[PDB]
Amino acid sequence: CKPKGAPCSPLMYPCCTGPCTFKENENGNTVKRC
Repeated sequence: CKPKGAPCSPLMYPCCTGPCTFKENENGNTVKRC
């Protein structure tokens, strides 16, 4: 799994944090990206 601070992907990279956030920099920026 991707921990917070690590780059997740919307579909194919489940996070060990809540939702896969800021995964794509085009959505804003890749801050925690998980």
